[PDB]
Amino acid sequence: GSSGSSGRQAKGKAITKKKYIGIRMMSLTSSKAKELKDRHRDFPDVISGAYIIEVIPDTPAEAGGLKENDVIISINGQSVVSANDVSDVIKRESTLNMVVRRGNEDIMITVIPEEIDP
Repeated sequence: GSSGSSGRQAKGKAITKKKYIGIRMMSLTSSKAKELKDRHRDFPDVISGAYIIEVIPDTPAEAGGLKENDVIISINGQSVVSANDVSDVIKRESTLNMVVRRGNEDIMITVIPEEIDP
């Protein structure tokens, strides 16, 4: 079930390259999270981070551990509070030491994002 229309990111111009791991996420809100839990018992005891809506297959993120309905609380030893922040570490650092909460504990997700042209 789609959420709506969102055709952001247009043909721009950059100098450096960007990494990719085939993953879709949406800006998590205090109101969205509070409802995500009550609506999804599977949801952890968190409400601040990057919410994964779908992880494209054949990607370094799908095999790493990042699964659908996930919430990143920290990456590379740095706590995140925005899906835009977790995406930065992808191009910032070569490795991706994410930490998502599964079941009732914290699990590390090592992903190797490849540097692709702009």
